Amino acid sequence: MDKKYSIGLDIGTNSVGWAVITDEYKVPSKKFKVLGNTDRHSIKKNLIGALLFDSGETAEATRLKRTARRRYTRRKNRICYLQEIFSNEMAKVDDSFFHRLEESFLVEEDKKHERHPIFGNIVDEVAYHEKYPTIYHLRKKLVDSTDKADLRLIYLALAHMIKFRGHFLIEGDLNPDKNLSDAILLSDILRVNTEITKAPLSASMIKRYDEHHQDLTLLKALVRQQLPEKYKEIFFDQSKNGYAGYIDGGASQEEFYKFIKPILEKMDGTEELLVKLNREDLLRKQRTFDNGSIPHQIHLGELHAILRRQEDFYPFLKDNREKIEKILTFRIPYYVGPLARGNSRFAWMTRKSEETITPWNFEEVVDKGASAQSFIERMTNFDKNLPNEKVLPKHSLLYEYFTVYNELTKVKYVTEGMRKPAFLSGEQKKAIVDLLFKTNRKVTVKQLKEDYFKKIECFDSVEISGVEDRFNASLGTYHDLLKIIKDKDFLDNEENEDILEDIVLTLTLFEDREMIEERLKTYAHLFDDKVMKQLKRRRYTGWGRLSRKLINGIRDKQSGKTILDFLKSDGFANRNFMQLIHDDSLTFKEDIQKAQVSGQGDSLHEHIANLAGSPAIKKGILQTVKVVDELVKVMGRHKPENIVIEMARENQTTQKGQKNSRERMKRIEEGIKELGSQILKEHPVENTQLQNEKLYLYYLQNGRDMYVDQELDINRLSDYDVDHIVPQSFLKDDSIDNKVLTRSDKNRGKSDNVPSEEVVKKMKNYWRQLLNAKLITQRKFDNLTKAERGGLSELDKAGFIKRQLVETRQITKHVAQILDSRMNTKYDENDKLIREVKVITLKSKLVSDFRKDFQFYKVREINNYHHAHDAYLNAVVGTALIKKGRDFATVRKVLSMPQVNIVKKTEVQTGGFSKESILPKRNSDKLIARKKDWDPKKYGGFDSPTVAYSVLVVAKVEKGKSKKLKSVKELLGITIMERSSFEKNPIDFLEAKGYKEVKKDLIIKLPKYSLFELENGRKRMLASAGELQKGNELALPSKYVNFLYLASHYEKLKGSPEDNEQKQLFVEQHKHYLDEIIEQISEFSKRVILADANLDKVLSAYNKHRDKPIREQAENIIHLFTLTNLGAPAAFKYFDTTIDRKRYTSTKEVLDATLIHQSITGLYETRIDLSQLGGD
DNA sequence: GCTATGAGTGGCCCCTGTGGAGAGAAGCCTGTCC
DNA sequence: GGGGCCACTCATAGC
RNA sequence: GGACAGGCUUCUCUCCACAGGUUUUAGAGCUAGAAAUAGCAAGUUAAAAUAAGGCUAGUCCGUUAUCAACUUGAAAAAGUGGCACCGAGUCGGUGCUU
Repeated sequence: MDKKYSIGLDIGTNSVGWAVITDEYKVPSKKFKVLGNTDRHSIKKNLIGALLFDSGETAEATRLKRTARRRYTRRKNRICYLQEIFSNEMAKVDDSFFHRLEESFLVEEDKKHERHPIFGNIVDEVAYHEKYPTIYHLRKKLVDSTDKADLRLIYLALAHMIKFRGHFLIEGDLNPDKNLSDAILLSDILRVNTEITKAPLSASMIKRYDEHHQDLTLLKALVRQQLPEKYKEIFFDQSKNGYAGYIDGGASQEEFYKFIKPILEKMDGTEELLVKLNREDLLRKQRTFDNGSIPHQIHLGELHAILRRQEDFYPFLKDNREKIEKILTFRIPYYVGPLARGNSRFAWMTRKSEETITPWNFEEVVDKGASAQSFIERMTNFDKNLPNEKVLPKHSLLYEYFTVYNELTKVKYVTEGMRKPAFLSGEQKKAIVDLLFKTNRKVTVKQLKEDYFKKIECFDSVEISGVEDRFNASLGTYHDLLKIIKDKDFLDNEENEDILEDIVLTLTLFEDREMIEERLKTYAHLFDDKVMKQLKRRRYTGWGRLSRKLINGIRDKQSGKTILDFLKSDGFANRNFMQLIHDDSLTFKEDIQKAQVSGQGDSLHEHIANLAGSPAIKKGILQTVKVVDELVKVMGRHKPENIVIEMARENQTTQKGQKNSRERMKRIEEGIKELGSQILKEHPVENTQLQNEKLYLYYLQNGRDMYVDQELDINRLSDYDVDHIVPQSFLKDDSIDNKVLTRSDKNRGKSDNVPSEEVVKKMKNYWRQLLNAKLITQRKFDNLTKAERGGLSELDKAGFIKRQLVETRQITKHVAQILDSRMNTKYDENDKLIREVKVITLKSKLVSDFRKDFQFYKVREINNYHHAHDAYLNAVVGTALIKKGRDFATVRKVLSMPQVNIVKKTEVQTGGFSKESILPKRNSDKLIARKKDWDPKKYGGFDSPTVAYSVLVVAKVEKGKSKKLKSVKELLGITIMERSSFEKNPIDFLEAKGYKEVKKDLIIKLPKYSLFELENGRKRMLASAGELQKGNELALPSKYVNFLYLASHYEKLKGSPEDNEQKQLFVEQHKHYLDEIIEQISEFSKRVILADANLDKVLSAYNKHRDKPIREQAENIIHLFTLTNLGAPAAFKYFDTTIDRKRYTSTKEVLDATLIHQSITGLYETRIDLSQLGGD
């Protein structure tokens, strides 16, 4: 008798529940064979459990770091090119100069040439540093002076300019000598410069340096006169935030101003210093974060001026001037991609010739057009119905016609005397299109009634059905082409359809003017110069969903018509796109079926990866599938009858749906009208322009920045910045409310912090005005008020985010269809899939209601059994709905079961080698060198490697000064950086670490969260080489859970008042349960936790607060289970008492433990005794 | 009489800010079809 | 959030 | 249940760039004092690296994803574990079979 059974499943981002039930809703228990060398040959367990694993992580960090690596490599390349140019002349004056520069980072002892880099001797080096305190002084000297300087100084200037060439955010040239705004923008870049020089930036920096010196001297004198006691603190203590820290220490400028402001108020004669302090300009450094606004053209001008001045003495400079200028100016275009030779998975460049690509010959080697085409196409989707065909651009003329005709396909018109609404003829539709769609960018119902029915067809009153106040489709591309070309018959000619489609595709693909001009040069014979130039400026983005071959490429074998041909006119049928593709009277459906490529199916891994979502949900799907397969294997390979899955999606109010559906432009108009401001009056704007986030945020700001009281400029939004109210490190939120447009320097000044208190105070009134305007969300107000609320907190950083609930939805039906594919595969006599297994979807509301109605509450903070219980309830509810005392008793018995299978999936750690910060030199063996030849003692380096996994080693170690051999048995941690060498040859790596006579056969691969068992059932999981985590699970009787739930929401119960009072009475009567809960926690702790100090602290705190109100008792006790929870220990707050985490910092006890390897469900076990291995 | 050492406990530390270009998916809301 | 690290203290083992 | 059409919201992938920060070294510290130390002077810049490196030698690649254990496998992958009943503190006992 094949016992009928069903499987229930719950899927989350971190948990996967599984449950097996019979038709009587009982959970069967089976005896399972146990492998290994232990005595326990057979173990009985129940068929219920849940799997826990680490969350998946996105690739954003990897992409960012790859981009950074590429930037560093290319910058090094540019420096190498400059050195290549200079080598011939530099060798004649100083052969060792470049070696001195290259090895300058090394200590004195390891340097081969003389220690002073610039001149190799003390006198000239000192003289140079005295004459030129900053490199910008040297730059100005070279720009203005007309005398021949040393070549080495010229090299330093050129290299410094190249290595910090600045941004390319502005196109074209920005040299004032349109001129008025040019000079204004230059004054914006650099402020106040009286003398006319070709290097204004250097003059500005020198002026800043001199202001620094004068203010430093004045402050020194004032402090020494008035505050003698605090002089040493300000000028000697590097640990504080004073001037010493601002210079020698890591103190930021903001902290320096914060530390220095109160002292300035305490002294006289500090007025101007305070005024400059209000402008963030006192004692300001030169190399600062404000320089990010400097355009590269300024450095280009300075470079060109210096080269022009010195080219009269060194001919090679004059010959190579253009090369040097291009080195600064050249960059690889974004559509080109990396210049890889085929060996890179991220690259797509097509190379014309096998020469080495250089900045001087880039044009001759790289096919810009083909590269751009490949870049655009490889990310677009293929047509679903025609897999081998690319989709058309969303602005295609043919696609727009298709949309218009499809919308007009089902329009029904009712006139006087007509009994039923009527379909439009092909002639009628063509006339309507010609009369209105080619004349108006948007067509409304009123416009149609006035212009076509009443004027042309002469119908006085007409009733229109199926269209609401306007037709969705619009011929905007046609209007733009009519505006530009101004030749209507050229647009109307069908022989130009190929040419027009090619034009539209060209305009969609490319954004560089040069490429567009190059491609249109073939068609320049048909249009004048002005028309050709105008077309170069039009741009389109986006793509459609159907291919040209689908709409007007394939023809019906019987009539010769395409789908578009049918849509234009099909007689009384008036069949739409869906009807035509589902029409059995045409060959189109046969073409669809034939085009279905029965190609090599994606593997389970690949099929899961091809879904759209976070890779975490992909990992969840893969784990669920393997769980299902193993469960099927357990029951004798008999397929289950039913599978139940759960999603936690919660529906939303409709009126919110329509108010979102309203275009943002209308709601901005309403907000401005409530305000009454004239910003839209001065600058009217259209919704498709609001489609860009930049201009939309600018309008939301109403031209006024939240952070600084300053007027935004419409033409400067590109240079402007948007910064998140909450930094990305604390929490990731790209929502519009978190996004706020801000002045650039103000943004870059405020980093990794919430807005400061005083800015909030000064802009609070304006923020309330905005909130009354409703242009701002209350959530964004909450973000702006974090300083009042207390800033960032640990609790807000980690929590169950809403985004996981989004990840759960229809990706859950995706895993459902994946299971459907495998479970039902047999085809019947008619080649129809035989659905032997049903896929069931139920919403979490049903199960939550079942729980609330029948007192089966769940409290997540107690243990991990809740996932398994939810899966069991899902299965029960699904089976019941497709299909009382005995069932309810069975449910209560199941929910009270003490044995539940909880398994933590073992994972090999990967990722970064260690912490990214570099620490100063010190005498410790735990530092790792940044380079092969750089001694960590003399150079410092990285710290705290992340252990990939641990291995058990039995060998002998030469210990003591006597070098005597001693048999040892311990855990050795393999770093990720050493993983390759260890896996290449374990024996060699172990010998290198100092182990001798290693028994290779005893090596056991122990990944993270590996499980060990001890006496009395105490369990531990291997967290790393030297730290463990709690591995046991607390089983609590259900009545205590129910009592705790009731007490927790004592004043928050959601039920009938009589039921609320009954539950209150039940809570009052069973108050003695609290002591039982405490005693059970105490017993569990004394047995498996071993936290005697923490347990005594908790117990003492309990009796002290024994008289507190019951609800607070419940809130505190629920927090108390964090002591006994699975995983790493965590700190928690019990009333006002704080308990530190108890960390198990020694792993010696598990060397004599019983190692357990658990299957993906844990039903199979393999136990190995470690006491018998490596016996002394 | 001195030293090496294992063992534990308490507290602190964790690289960052952005600009531009494109593509895609998924939730809702309206209308039409299978 | 959580593993790593260092200063500090003590208790014991061996000589 | 699915697809196209219009509006809004949220997130994912790829590329091109900028500004920093950190680290070592160079920028003769002076005076009195054996030294401990005290006083004074100065403080802004610079070079190089920015995951160890790898061979496929590119102006490329190196932090995503995958993985219980045993056998066959380079890997992917394939195979490897009785049942029924009475019970229940992390699972026990009871009866048949290999």
